[PDB]
Amino acid sequence: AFSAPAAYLTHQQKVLRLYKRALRHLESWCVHRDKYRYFACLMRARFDEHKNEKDMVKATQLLRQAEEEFWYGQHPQPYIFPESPGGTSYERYECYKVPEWCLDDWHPSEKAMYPDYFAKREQWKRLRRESWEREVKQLQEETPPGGPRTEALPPARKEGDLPPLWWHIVTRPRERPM
Amino acid sequence: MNPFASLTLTTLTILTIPIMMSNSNIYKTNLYPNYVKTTVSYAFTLSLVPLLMFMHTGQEMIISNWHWMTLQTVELSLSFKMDYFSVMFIPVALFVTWSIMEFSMWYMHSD
Amino acid sequence: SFPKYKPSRLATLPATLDPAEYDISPETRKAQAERLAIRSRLKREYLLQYNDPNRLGVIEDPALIRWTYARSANIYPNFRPTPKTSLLGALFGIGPLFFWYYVFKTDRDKKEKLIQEGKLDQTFNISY
Amino acid sequence: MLKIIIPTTMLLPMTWMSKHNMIWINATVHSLLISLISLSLLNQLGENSLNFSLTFFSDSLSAPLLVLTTWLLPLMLMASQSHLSKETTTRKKLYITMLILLQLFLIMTFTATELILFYILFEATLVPTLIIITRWGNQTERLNAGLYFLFYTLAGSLPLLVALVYIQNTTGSLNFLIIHYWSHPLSNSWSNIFMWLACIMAFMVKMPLYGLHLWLPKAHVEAPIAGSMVLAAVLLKLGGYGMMRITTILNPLTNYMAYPFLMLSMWGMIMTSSICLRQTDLKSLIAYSSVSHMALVIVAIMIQTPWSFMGATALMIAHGLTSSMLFCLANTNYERVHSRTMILARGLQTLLPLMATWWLVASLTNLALPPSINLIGELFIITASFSWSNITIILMGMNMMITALYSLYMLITTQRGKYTHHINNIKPSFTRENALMALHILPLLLLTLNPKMILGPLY
Amino acid sequence: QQERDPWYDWDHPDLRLNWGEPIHWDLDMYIRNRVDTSPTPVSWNTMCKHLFGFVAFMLFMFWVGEIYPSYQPVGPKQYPYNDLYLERGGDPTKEPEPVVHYEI
Amino acid sequence: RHSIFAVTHVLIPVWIIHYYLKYHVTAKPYTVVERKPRIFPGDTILETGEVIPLMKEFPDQH
Amino acid sequence: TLCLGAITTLFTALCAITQNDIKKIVAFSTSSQLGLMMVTIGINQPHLAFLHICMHAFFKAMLFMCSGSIIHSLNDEQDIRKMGGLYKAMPFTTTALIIGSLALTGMPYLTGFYSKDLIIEAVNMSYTNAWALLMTLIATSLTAAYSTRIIFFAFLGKPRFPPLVLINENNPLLINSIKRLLIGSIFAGFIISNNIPPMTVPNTTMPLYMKMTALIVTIM
Amino acid sequence: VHIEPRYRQFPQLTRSQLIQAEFFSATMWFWILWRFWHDSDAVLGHFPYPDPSQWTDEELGILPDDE
Amino acid sequence: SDAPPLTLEAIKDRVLYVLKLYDKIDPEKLSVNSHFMKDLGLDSLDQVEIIMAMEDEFGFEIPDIDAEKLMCPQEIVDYIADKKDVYE
Amino acid sequence: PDSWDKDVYPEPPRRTPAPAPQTSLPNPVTYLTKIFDLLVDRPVTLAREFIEQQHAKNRYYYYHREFRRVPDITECEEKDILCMFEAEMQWRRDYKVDQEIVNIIQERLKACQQREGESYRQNCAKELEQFTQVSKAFQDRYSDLGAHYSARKCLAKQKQRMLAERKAAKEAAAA
Amino acid sequence: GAHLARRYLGDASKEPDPLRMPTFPPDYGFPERKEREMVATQQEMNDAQLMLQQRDYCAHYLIQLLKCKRDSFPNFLACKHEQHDWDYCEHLDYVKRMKEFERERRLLQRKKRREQREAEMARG
Ligand SMILES: CCCCCCCC/C=C/CCCCCCCC(=O)OC[C@H](COP(=O)(O)OCCN)OC(=O)CCCCCCC/C=C/CCCCCCCC
Ligand SMILES: CCCCCCCC/C=C\CCCCCCCC(=O)O[C@H](COC(=O)CCCCCCC/C=C/CCCCCCCC)COP(=O)(O)OCCN
Ligand SMILES: CCCCCCCCCCCC(=O)SCCNC(=O)CCNC(=O)[C@H](O)C(C)(C)COP(=O)(O)O
Repeated sequence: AFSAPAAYLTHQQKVLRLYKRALRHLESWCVHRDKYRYFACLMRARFDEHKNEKDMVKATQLLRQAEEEFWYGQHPQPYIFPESPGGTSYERYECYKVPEWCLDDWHPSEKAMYPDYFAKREQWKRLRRESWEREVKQLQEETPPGGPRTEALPPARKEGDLPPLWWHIVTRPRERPM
Repeated sequence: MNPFASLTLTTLTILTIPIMMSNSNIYKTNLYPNYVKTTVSYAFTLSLVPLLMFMHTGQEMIISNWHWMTLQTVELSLSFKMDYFSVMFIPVALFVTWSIMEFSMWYMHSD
Repeated sequence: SFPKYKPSRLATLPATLDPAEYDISPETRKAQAERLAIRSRLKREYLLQYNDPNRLGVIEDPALIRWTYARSANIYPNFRPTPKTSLLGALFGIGPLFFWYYVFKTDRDKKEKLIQEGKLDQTFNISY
Repeated sequence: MLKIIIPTTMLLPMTWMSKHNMIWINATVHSLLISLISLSLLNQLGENSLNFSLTFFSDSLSAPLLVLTTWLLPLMLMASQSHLSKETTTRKKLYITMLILLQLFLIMTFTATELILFYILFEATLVPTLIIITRWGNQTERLNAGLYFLFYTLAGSLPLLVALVYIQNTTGSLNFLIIHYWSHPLSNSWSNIFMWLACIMAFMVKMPLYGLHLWLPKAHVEAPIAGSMVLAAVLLKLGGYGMMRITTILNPLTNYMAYPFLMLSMWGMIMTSSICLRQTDLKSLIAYSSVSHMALVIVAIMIQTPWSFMGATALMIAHGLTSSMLFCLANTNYERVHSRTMILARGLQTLLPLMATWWLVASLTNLALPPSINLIGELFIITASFSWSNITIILMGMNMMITALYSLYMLITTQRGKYTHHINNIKPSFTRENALMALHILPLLLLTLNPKMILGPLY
Repeated sequence: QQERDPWYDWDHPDLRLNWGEPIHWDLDMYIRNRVDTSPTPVSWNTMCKHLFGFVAFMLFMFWVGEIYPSYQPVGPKQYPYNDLYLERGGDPTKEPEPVVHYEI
Repeated sequence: RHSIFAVTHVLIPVWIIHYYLKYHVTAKPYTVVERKPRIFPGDTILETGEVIPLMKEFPDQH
Repeated sequence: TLCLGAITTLFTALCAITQNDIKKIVAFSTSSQLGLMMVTIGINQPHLAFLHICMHAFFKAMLFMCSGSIIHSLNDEQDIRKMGGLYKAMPFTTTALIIGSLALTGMPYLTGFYSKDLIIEAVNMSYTNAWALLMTLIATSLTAAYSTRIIFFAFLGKPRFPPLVLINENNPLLINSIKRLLIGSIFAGFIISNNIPPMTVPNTTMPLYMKMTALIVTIM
Repeated sequence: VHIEPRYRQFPQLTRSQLIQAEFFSATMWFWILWRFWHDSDAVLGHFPYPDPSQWTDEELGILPDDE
Repeated sequence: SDAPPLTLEAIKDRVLYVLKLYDKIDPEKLSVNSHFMKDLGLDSLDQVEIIMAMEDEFGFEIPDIDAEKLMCPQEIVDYIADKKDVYE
Repeated sequence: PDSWDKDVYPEPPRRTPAPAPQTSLPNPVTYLTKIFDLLVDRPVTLAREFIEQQHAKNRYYYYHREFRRVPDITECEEKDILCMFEAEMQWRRDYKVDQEIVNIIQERLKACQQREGESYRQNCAKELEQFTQVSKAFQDRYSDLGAHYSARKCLAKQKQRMLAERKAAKEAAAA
Repeated sequence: GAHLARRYLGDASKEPDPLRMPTFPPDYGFPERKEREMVATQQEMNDAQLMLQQRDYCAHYLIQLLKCKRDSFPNFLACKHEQHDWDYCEHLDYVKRMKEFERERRLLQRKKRREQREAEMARG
């Protein structure tokens, strides 16, 4: 989720993704640890048995056959990590996430409590306000005339620059906000 | 005057007091869950009495206490039935609810 | 070797089971590069306004405006009376009305005929 | 009943003689006082109506409608003053004048003893509404909406006038008391059939009846907030009141005649409830919900039984309150984000909790949760329809499902989920908006506490 | 919207949409609170046969068991006072047909 | 301070409920209806003082 | 009503035995129990159905409570495939779940016995649909099946949870609540049965094999 | 009662929880045994189920296949 | 209470602990900055297995696109710390 | 109590059995009812005595309004508006009184059903018969008039029923 | 069960019909039969409010049991004898119903066999 995707996946990338999916579903089928280790080592041997194929056409055919076998033999109810996109606690703590700009709307009575926090917040806001134009200029200079091909962004290169478009990545609410 | 009716009505009546207090300076403190659990436990131990009365003499009642509205021939009134089913189910549900709220005290601590 | 999977409307075909993604061409790679370039340009345009310190309000999305306008106000200008449109309109806007009319009329005729003969068991039927 | 009519005509010069920064205060205070005065009309008899004079009378059917109108005026005053802040003083006074004239016309309409005076006032209610929509609406389609609001009405009401005068040449009177006491049956002839249609179709288009409802989404979406409130709360109930009044002369022709309108109403409630499930605009959903409820009321009036009439009265009052509350709720978000798209602003329960509580209560009352008067009216109508024919429980039943769906759908789309990231101008709710919601919602439950006051004359 | 990549950084995470991209005509039906078209482990038209077969088989077997009921090898239960004629609805002025039961 | 909860949450509501039932609800017919107490052979009635006879000399299937 | 209850209890019991979420298993269990109550109502035994409702409340609430205890201990993990040996790590939860499972399967003289056994023997001795009887028997076998599934996958064997062990059930609120529901699930059936007037006519003449059918299918 | 994590070791246990668990399992089993001893007929039945084949024709009042 | 406030030192210790239990990497020669492909000489499948081992250790899953770029333990601990909001 | 007439709302003489203890154990119900008496019934009674003492020092009366009998709709000319008005109001009053009579009979029926317990199917035959007769009379009088009912429509319905009955009797006599 | 197999797989005519029973006169095979007596009066059963289904021929034991339970209220383990007598009466009633079922079965068998044998005799 953190990295900019590419225009396509390469053959090795699809191979590795299939390897990971097969291992995870085999673990879902083989609940106990020793049985899973046995069958995972068997799968790894089966997987690197065709590791040295110089013919790419046969390599893609083998990949296609492997994917067909995976789809036939997949677990209908595979294990999902609780916070993963399919887990039982995936978006559980989203309702507790509040954006930072809401703090601007607090009553001065509410801001009377926590004075040091709001002083630090003012420092951060000043930093962002000062850095914005330099970020825009750096993005303008680095980018090609046609436009940006990928979603990757450049880092800060100068003496006191901040990486462009940093405010909404740095000021993420939290993973467990409340 | 046959405390069966009074106790059966009080059991259901006292369950609403925390709902009315939900706008006081107890709904903002950390003592509200314990207050609600204590109320439910008190309701259960109070409801135990009509069950004993029914188990003794088989006493059953209907209480049509409030007349809500009347159509031309159909009269609609706030009426409660205290036969075997009601007096046998109320204590069981109150007991289970008391246990479950005491459990939720620990389970939902970080909410 | 294994029993095959047949896609449907509500159960679509997986990407890994798609034969178009296994027989690829340099034209396909160029198309993917162009799609990524378009997406990256849109993402940069959005992020420039998202992170603007001086921006207060909502970031207007032309795609959402186009979607709502097409779903609401662009429908009648693009309507033509065709045999398909006429048949579907007549069916879906006429058939249910007469179906329900026939059902209700038959039911009430039966009830009235039964009442006339005096055999309906209308005892205690005070409220209507 | 001049003790209520004169204070509104006095509201007029008070508004036009007020200081530039005190118009809203004076209008709100004295509208509330007028509502308190009008509360005395609820003391009704059991046999006949309160016949004040030769011109005005109060029945058990019209008193709750009068109270609803006089109560709605301060709510519209409170709702309007937010979006009219930059307006000049003269135009603000003109807007308040339009609202006052509308309330005066409605008050005089709901108590006229003659049918022709009722017609004149029920048609005079058109002008202020059209002016409000076409002048203080926001977008460009408002003009078109105004046209749809106008001719759709007049095409239905011009024949009625003809019928009305014809009746007075035959019976010699249009006084509702004399009409009721000297009632005669209608024969089965083509002339009588067309008299029935002329007497009925104006009220049908006012409800509106399904197939004749195309003016309503336009008018209720393009109008300002006060216009929407008055259009959904009271102006739709004119058709129901007029139909309940005029059905006394149409028997027994009504049994044969009603069938197409009954089938249209039932299939149309189904269709409009289904339409509410796929709507990208928040105001259009509320408009179509209003159409569904009014179709239920049409069925209730058409089957012509005492239980059906009580259900119609209760449902009309309940729908007025609920629809006004829902329109105000939507307008709060619209004023925040300047858009009516429903998926634009999401997860508002995180940012506005009490506003989400108001949304929940309004959505609960829309789906007729017992023992609210919404459910009382709906259940009485359903029971009457079941007595009419046991198969109706199918269609009504389906409605009871679909309604709930879209109602909760609306809530789930607006309040739950995660907030939109780039919308950073959701200011905290004002005291005015919360007070508007509370003044909408509390009378509903208070009425539930005593339901015989809104059950009509058949009680 | 369920088949969109959940591990991508969408502009709208809950809707899984990006700012500026074209929106499907039926987005509000596919919002993933609603109709889902994700690939299934078992083929469509194969789930249909299994579900329909189960339902039809259960209905047929219930009918069969209704026309071949189960019971104990006993005679009808007997009641003292003319099958409790006065208890099951009274009618105390008709002198019904007497129901007599004998020891065995 | 120790047992104040049992007074404001049990005793006062039961006082109000008992007063309302005894002096307002009962003041109308058929508001509180109780099914008749069970009567068995050999029992004595409080009001009349009548006794109920025994039961037809059991055959004593000992 | 009888046919609907029979198909419901069989279908839900058959769905329960292959689930891997513990909450899903308990939900399918209570759905199958509701189907059984529907069957009981279908044979004209309303008081038996009410008694079964009262018995079922205790141990069903306690089973869900123990499942929640396990979930909280193992960092909000609900899949039984990542629960190892909790028989020794969670003693009180283990005994509470064992007692609840034994009561759900109608072990004699526990709370679930005094209703489920009577329901089964009343279904066996009535003029009823044959398919409904067969489905009731298969469902009451599958009940023991999925109780076995829960116990085997959650409490026996070797650990399958992440290595940062945070198991701690030493909290007075949890212990007190579970112990109260435990006392209920142990004694309520006998206490309630002996303290209620006879509202049914008992079955006192029954073949020996038909008397023990519930126990036989449960052990099978 | 303060219990700390272990990181790949068996968790810490307090004597009270083992005591309570063993006591509750013990009273469950004691109740089962005691109830079976005192109410055995609730499981094994009370009255003998008769076999109709051993019922005489005279008792059932059937004529000897002649009348 | 709930799980302790996980720190960077704990993350590094657990990551290294998982790494020295891999039979193909010797413990002594392994350092925090060791590149998986250059110094230890592992291929891509070994990296995938390492990522799954990390996921099992910390109880959450790392997407493949992010997992491919992690090539030394320091990157692993940095990703874990950023994911779980760890600053101390 | 004497709040209502005991002939309009009758009740059986209320036989109740005497306590017959057969155990050396105490009776928890008796102890609990003694505590309930001493702790609830006495303070409530004292409050009621105080309230009644205050009520007695200020005693005033309200009366039942008496309505005379005016000519019915049958003695009214076709267009005589005033006689029609009086007849219509009298008919509405009689309709309300008939509704209340049906309500009283239904209250009797419900009280009988609850009172007789398991024997209601036999012990409440008289109440069911009374309700059947009253309901038949009310249905003959007022059913199917619909909304916008009046005394004229009731009279038309009665005339139609009388004509049908006369025709049936005349035809049956000729049999 | 065996009766279900004998009827469903077995000839239908030989097996008795549970809904239509008995089909022979009560005094067919018996020279004389005593009328079964009832101990509890209708008034006693009405006062006891037993049930419409519990008012069988074993109602007197049920009345005794209910009285014993009411009298010995706090000791809910004191009414064991009366419960046993009521259960024994119910068991005797069920045994008599089984007797009636078997009577109908063997009467049907003997009657049909005798009729077939007489028809065969008269057919030759
Ligand atoms: C009697 C009249 C009505 C009878 C029912 C007719 C069919 C009604 C169809 C309603 C359509 C409503 C569509 C709009 C609702 C919004 C869409 C929606 O609900 O989304 C589907 C949503 C997502 O599915 P999940 O599996 O939970 O996935 C979550 C994990 N990703 O799930 C649902 O809510 C679907 C619910 C649809 C139920 C329709 C089927 C019911 C059929 C009932 C027939 C049986 C009758 C009972 C007989 C009993 C004996 C008397
Ligand atoms: C946005 C939709 C609104 C449009 C709806 C408008 C349609 C309303 C229905 C038509 C009303 C016309 C009737 C006018 C008043 C009739 C009063 C009357 O009783 O006159 C009859 C006569 O009836 C008529 O003359 C009516 C004839 C109709 C002429 C105008 C036709 C208008 C269109 C007719 C079809 C429309 C059907 C309804 C609209 C359907 C929705 C599109 C008796 O007169 P006598 O001559 O004395 O008869 C007794 C001695 N011989
Ligand atoms: C549990 C149910 C589902 C499981 C069933 C799954 C069945 C699939 C098993 C068979 C899969 C195969 O062997 S498919 C065999 C595919 N053959 C090739 O890819 C040949 C070319 N090899 C390379 O490109 C690299 O060596 C590479 C291998 C990518 C490594 O890259 P690195 O070294 O740089 O990390």
